[PDB]
Order: sequence, then structure tokens, then C-alpha cells
Amino acid sequence: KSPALDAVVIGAGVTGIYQAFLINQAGMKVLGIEAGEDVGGTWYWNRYPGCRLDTESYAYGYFALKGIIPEWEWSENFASQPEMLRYVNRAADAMDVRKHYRFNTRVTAARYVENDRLWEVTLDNEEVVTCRFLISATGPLSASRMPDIKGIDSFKGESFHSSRWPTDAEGAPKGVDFTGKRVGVIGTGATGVQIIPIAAETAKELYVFQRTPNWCTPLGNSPMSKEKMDSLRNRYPTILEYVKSTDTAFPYHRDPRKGTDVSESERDAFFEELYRQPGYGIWLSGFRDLLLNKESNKFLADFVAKKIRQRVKDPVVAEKLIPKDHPFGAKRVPMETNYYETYNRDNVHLVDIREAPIQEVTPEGIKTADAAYDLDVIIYATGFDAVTGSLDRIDIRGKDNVRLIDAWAEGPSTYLGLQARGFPNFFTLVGPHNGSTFCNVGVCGGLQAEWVLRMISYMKDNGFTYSEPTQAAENRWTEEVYADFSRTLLAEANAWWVKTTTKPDGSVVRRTLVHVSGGPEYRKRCEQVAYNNYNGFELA
Ligand SMILES: Cc1cc2nc3c(=O)[nH]c(=O)nc-3n(C[C@H](O)[C@H](O)[C@H](O)COP(=O)(O)OP(=O)(O)OC[C@H]3O[C@@H](n4cnc5c(N)ncnc54)[C@H](O)[C@@H]3O)c2cc1C
Ligand SMILES: NC(=O)c1ccc[n+]([C@@H]2O[C@H](COP(=O)([O-])OP(=O)(O)OC[C@H]3O[C@@H](n4cnc5c(N)ncnc54)[C@H](OP(=O)(O)O)[C@@H]3O)[C@@H](O)[C@H]2O)c1
Repeated sequence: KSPALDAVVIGAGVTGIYQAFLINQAGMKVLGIEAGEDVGGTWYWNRYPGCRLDTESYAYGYFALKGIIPEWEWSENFASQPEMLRYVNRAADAMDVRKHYRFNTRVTAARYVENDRLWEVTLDNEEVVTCRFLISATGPLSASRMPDIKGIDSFKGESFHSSRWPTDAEGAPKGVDFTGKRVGVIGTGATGVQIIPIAAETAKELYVFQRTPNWCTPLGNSPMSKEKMDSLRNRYPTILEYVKSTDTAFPYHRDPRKGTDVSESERDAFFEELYRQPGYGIWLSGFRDLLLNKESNKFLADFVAKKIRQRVKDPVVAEKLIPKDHPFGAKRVPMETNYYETYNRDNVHLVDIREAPIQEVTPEGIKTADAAYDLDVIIYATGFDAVTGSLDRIDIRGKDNVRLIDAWAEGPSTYLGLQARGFPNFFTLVGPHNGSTFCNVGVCGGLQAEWVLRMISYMKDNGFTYSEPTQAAENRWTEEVYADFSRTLLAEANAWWVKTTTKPDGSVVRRTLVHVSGGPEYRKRCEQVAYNNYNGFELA
């Protein structure tokens, strides 16, 4: 029993469609499967007000950089979701990729057949296809999660998670006009932070329910003249080479200097300039020791904090938005268009819901431990189940009928962030130990799929039909990803990222759900392994 397809690719976001294009371009049989109507993933699903890149548009647009759609015109330095969706669409045209996809179809299970070295893939609990290789491009941040919060279904008004905003026939979102409504927004991650200022322009009243402020910096978006766009296009080969060489694939790189290498007065001048220029420079061009040295982090934390107080006129309000939990740049930093100034409006109220938690949602509004709020509308900007989440929702079974869920219970275990022992011929793209959290995913995802294609090509060419990490390679990779991660300041910030298992005999295993070496050093490890005939995989 031999498989119908060389590969199934799950997902039609930017990673999936590109992976599918490469496999077919290499002369192989691929089937792509997508739950939504059409291409885009993130940019198909997220139609909330303010949705917009945090990556420079020309940097994220790997399909333009690579010469698949070089003629592409960006209208803004940080494109909005609608523009991003037209981008993914136009690229799906050039790649002629849609004819390889089933849409409106959800993978519900995937079972590795040991005797036949193949994957049985189940579609909406009915049809079953077979493939040599299973490749998930299921997304690091798809799979919305609701707040665990009592009474959700009683609200008598309109109610959404931010990733499921209803639209008109044209694709444009509806119920965007809040004129004369009282609006609740729960959550202040990068999603809430984009919505709240747009909500505030039309809402009669606006309540923001914040469990934990983030460090947010100004985005500094503006339009992109045709002249500048032509200029960028002309230097695409330089820009590409440059983003392939930085640690995050953003067009920034760390200052060579330590924080304490300049006076206090020089830091401030330096911080002041980056703060004012657009994009992630303030975070990504910082001092080399920004995420490794408590004191060097406090310099910048102190500085952004001072900026929050300058921008928010009310001092009690302003201190509630300054975080005390965590170091700056310890999470993907949300960037904003007039976020703080919004709280100077008369119709906008910040509700600290850590000191006074929500009890329940009510037919009339929301109820906290010390107040009630009549609300006409509620927006759940409460985030996603990250990296591993979209995989958990598929019943994935490997050798010996073992659940991926159970294999990764003590935390994700991979080789190269790409395969897992127990799960042969299975590739996880922009999953764990891969670096997604701080990546320009447009670029990182792209390069990861090219590497997977090269390994698939190698096997076809050698007539191999079996690949799986050795236990030793996977142990060494996984331990090493953790060691590097323990050396930065992210370790005591987000301890939920670390899973710690004191087994029953006394042994202690530590895994992080997050890779933090640079992309270049990652890709270098992958090429050393690829060239040395995939040293670390059993290949047969
Ligand atoms: C609002 C938002 C803004 C972002 N902005 C940036 C940014 O500016 N820069 C950056 O680098 N990153 C950004 N990201 C991260 C983002 O995840 C990546 O840029 C990128 O879009 C991920 O692409 P992907 O193809 O890997 O996954 P996705 O875009 O998440 O697509 C995965 C697809 O798989 C589908 N799927 C999942 N399970 C199944 C199944 N069981 N069966 C069938 N289909 C399934 C989903 O429907 C989805 O379409 C942003 C993310 C969000 C949510
Ligand atoms: N390019 C962009 O501008 C952009 C835009 C959107 C998203 N993204 C990406 O998507 C990721 C997720 O961002 P997100 O804003 O969608 O989600 P998120 O960052 O995880 O934030 C969810 C928010 O809801 C709050 N929340 C979670 N559970 C809650 C509960 N049970 N009750 C009340 N409040 C709760 C969280 O608070 P706690 O911290 O207390 O849990 C948090 O502030 C980001 O890291 C970013 O990488 C990027």
C-alpha cells in the first residue's frame, strides 16, 4: 500500500501556500487543505479594526523579495489587513497554487501507518487521503481562545472574539460603527491595542478591561510614495540579503555596544531618537545586552515608562498602563497608533481587572468584584492558543498509536524544530523551537519551507521513504534550545513558556516552548545537518 500523494500541506496562510508551491514546483504530488474559503490564514481570518503589520511591509513580503511577485505595490510602510489579504491573494495567483487546495475542509485526524510508512489524513471526520509526508502549516497563532469566564452566552448585545468579526459580501467588516454604543474590550495585547483607539473615535463610552499592561511603542506608520516603493524594489536584492542576516529577519540589528558603555545622557539621546523613528528599532536596534542584562533592560524600561507618563495626562491612569511584571521586549512588543492618547478622551475608562477580577458576564454587561458595567457591545481581544495549539486540535497519532498531545505533554520535543521522535515523515512549520515568537514570519517561514522542500527532494532522489529523529539528536537539540533560552531574561519573565517535570524516579526535565537563537544561527545548524546527509535523522 503506497500513498496517493507525496505530501499534504495543512494550512493556506503564507507558510502553507508557499510550501505547497515549492513541492509542486519540484515535480511532486501535493494536496493542500484549508478550513477557510480561500488563502491568507492570519490575513483571511483577522478582520478587526486596526489590524496591521508590525513588520515593515517590504520586509514581510517575502513573495515580492523573492521574485514571485516583484511588481507588487505597497501603499504604506506597515500594511493594513485588507492590503495584506490582497497581497497573499495576488501571490496565490502567481504561484497557481489554489488548484492544489481543498478549501472549507478541516483536517480532524492524522494517523501514521507503520507498515506502509505513510500518513492517513482524515477530512471533516469522513474522507481519508494518503501521503508520504504530512506537513503542518497550521499557524503559530491560529486557534482562538476564549476567556475562561462565566456567563458569556447571556449577553443580550453584540459579541465577538477579535479573530471572528462578521463581514459584508465585499469582505469589509461590519458593526465597525459604534456611534451611540457603550463598548467593552477585554485584553490589551497587540490586538486590543490596535482596536481601542479606533473604537474610541465613535463609541459613546469605552471600557477597557486590562489584566496586564504591555510595553507598547509607537508604530509611526505613514504612506509610501510610489517613488520610495520603486526605490525599495530596486534594492530588493540587498534588502533580502540583509534580512536573511539579522537575528529576527526584521530589518534591524543590535547595536554593538553594551548599555553601560555610554553615559546616562547618551543613552537617553539614543533612546529618544529610536523612540521617534518608525517600527521596531527601539526594541531591535537596542544595546546588545538588552535581553541579557537586568540593568540594561531597566534603562530602556525606565525610558519607555517616562514616555507613557508624557503621553497620558492623568497620573493615576498613566501608572496603571506601565508594567511592573516584566522586562521590556520580553514579549513581542505591541506597536500602536495613538494608543496612550486615547485614554485622555473623556469617553474612555481603564478598568484594572487584576486587582478587581471579572466575576461573570451578564445580560446587561460585565460584573467585577466592585462594579457593574452596562454594555451594548463586547470585544474579546483575549488572544490565541500559541504555537502548539492548532496542532492540539487535530487528533495526530504516531508510532504505537501515540498522541502528539501526550508525546509533548512534558513540553515540545523536536529535532531542528521540524520533526518529533515517534512521528515519522511529519513536518511542523513555524511551530516550536522554530523562532516564530520574535520572527519576521514572512521571511523565517519562507526559508523554513525551502529547507523542508530540499529534504523532501533528497529523499525522493535517494528513494528514501522514512525519516525520524534519533532520540539522542532530539534530546541534544531540545536541551540546547533550553540552555540558550535560560541565559536571557525571558526565562523568569514568562515562566509558563518553561515546562518543568520532576519525573517519578527523581529526574528533572526542562523544556521551553520558544526558540531564541537568531535565525541565521538556526539556519546554519539546519544546513550543517542537511549537508552531512541529515545527520540526526534515521533515514531509510
Ligand atoms: C493579528 C496578527 C498580526 C500579525 N502580524 C505579524 C507581523 O506583522 N509580522 C510577523 O512576522 N508575524 C505576524 N503575525 C504572526 C503570523 O502568525 C504570521 O505572520 C503568519 O501569518 C503565519 O502564517 P502561517 O501560514 O504559518 O499561519 P496562518 O496564517 O495562521 O495560517 C494557518 C492556516 O491553517 C488553517 N488550519 C489550521 N488547522 C487546520 C485544520 N485542522 N484543517 C484545515 N485547516 C487548518 C487555518 O485556518 C489557517 O488558515 C501576526 C499574527 C496575527 C494573528
Ligand atoms: N502585527 C500586529 O500588530 C499584531 C496584531 C495582533 C496580534 N499579533 C500577534 O498575535 C499575538 C497575540 O496577540 P493578541 O493581542 O491577539 O493576544 P495576546 O497578546 O495573548 O493578549 C490577550 C489579552 O487578553 C487578556 N486575557 C487573556 N485571557 C484573559 C481572561 N481569561 N480574562 C480576561 N483577560 C484575558 C490577556 O491578559 P494576560 O497577559 O493577563 O493573560 C492579554 O492582554 C501577539 O503576540 C502578536 O505576536 C500581532
